[PDB]
Amino acid sequence: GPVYREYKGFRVNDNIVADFIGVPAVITPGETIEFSVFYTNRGRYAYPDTGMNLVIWFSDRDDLRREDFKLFYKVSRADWQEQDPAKCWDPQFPAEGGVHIACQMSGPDGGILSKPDGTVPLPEVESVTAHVRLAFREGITSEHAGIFALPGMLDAPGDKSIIPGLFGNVFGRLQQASFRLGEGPSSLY
Amino acid sequence: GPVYREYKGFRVNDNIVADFIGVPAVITPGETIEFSVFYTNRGRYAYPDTGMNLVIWFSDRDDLRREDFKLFYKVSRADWQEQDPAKCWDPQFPAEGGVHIACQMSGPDGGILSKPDGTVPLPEVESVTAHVRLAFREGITSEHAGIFALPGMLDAPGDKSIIPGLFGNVFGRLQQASFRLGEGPSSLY
Amino acid sequence: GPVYREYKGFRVNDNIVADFIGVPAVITPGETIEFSVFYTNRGRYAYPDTGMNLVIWFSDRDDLRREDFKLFYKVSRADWQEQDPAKCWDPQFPAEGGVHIACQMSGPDGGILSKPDGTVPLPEVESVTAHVRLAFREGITSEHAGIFALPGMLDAPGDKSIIPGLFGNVFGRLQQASFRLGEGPSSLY
Ligand SMILES: C[As](C)(=O)[O-]
Ligand SMILES: [Cl-]
Ligand SMILES: [Cl-]
Ligand SMILES: [Mg+2]
Repeated sequence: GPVYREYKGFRVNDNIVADFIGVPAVITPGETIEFSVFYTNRGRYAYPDTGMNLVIWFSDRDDLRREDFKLFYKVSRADWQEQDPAKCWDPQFPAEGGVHIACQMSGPDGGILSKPDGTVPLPEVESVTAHVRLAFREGITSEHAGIFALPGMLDAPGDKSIIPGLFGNVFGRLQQASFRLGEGPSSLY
Repeated sequence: GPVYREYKGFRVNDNIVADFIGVPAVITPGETIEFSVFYTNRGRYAYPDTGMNLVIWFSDRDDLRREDFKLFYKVSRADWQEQDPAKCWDPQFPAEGGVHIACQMSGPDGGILSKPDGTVPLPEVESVTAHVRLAFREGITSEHAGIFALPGMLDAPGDKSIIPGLFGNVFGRLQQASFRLGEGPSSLY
Repeated sequence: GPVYREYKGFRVNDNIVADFIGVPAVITPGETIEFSVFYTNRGRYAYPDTGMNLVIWFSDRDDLRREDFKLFYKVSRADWQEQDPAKCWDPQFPAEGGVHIACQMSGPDGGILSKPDGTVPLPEVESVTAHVRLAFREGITSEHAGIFALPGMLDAPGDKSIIPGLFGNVFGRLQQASFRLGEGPSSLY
């Protein structure tokens, strides 16, 4: 099996990486944006089952909850679905401030890598995409926030997920997108 | 010399990587977009001649052809040029469905790295960019598509390219940008 | 402690990397954009003090100076500030032409990683963000330009910065965003 690192209490394989496309640096409260995010096997160990997790983090307030935004996603060429609030981690409060909401966005990918039994194996060099639609409710703002892509994997076939609500017992390399939720910049000239 | 990996029947050097800037997650049919893509030598072997290849992929249909889109590019500081359909690979059809069209975007870079003899060497840490204009014809859509960046390189001076229509006998690390070709998202609220 | 590579006359630790969010591939002269940029410790050596440097590069002209654009930034959840022209490197002129202007954008991050003594240590997996507002004066254009992210670190606490005007005596992995400064693309159809 592959080499894992310890981070908090979890096992991380940096060879499974994630990339964002189309995240804006400023998001307007109330408006819907669409971006894509995808994880790729940059190693040589083929995982038997995989799925994406998305983390939304506010650094400057701790009152954000799952119900403060609407979240839809589509795994590659499968159909759109609404992200399930039951498949989220409970709010986490880092000692450095803020709160983050981790949401599972897994499932079949339209039969590209996914198999009849529902698994999404991930051979080397291959990738899985989530097209993601996101909107925060009006009336909430943050001056330093982030979306994080947290790829999840099952190391061995038959393994169970280890964080309640999220996919995987091991995880890939965390990828970040920093943004502000608020008003865009006024003209400097 | 550098170490290569096998992928299909080709040689890949993961130290030559590519990055996209400004690709949108949703592209309107008929509309022209501009993005940039660039490849960087993150290794220590200086390549004698290099050029970018671009792949357009639809996962949910197989009728896309080179004639269905218009494509222009400029290599770093050189002038714009129309991409040559003769310098493309034939449509490729993955066993899981869909189609992709690989298009060569090579040429001198405006005298930054390029040499009088026409080659574009790539010393370590240096990079080459393509500014890219792209438009799909109206009446064609895809709900899960991608642009892939495929850096191509000549291992030795005087080598010949190995995929007909594309540049290079060895290749860098494939980079992806997933998007949809269709209508932007309606409001979630 | 970490291993460094030589580049020009400086020391580079490729484990400190940087990512861009929201840079457009075409910037309108006179218009203000906001993007984000952040550096992440992908290694295991915790640097005692860190800060971001940003380089603005035109490849096709050499008359650009710091006074030709306006530049503001905000380190994570700290406050907005105007970038200080005295904390810039002198204009640098590549032998092939063009000019680039390197600007320091360091400072505390709102007490996320920053400490009372003002330092910004960077433990493993952690990151620091700069939200950036940028505008070029109208009447200036470039057909191949770039923003470069240059993380600076102080290896060991007592070290002093090695490039006057910039933060750090060692540096992280340079990250690029290529763009044009001018008019957007006219329709190809
Ligand atoms: C309509 As025809 C796609 O086969 O160019
Ligand atoms: Cl050839
Ligand atoms: Cl930070
Ligand atoms: Mg370049």
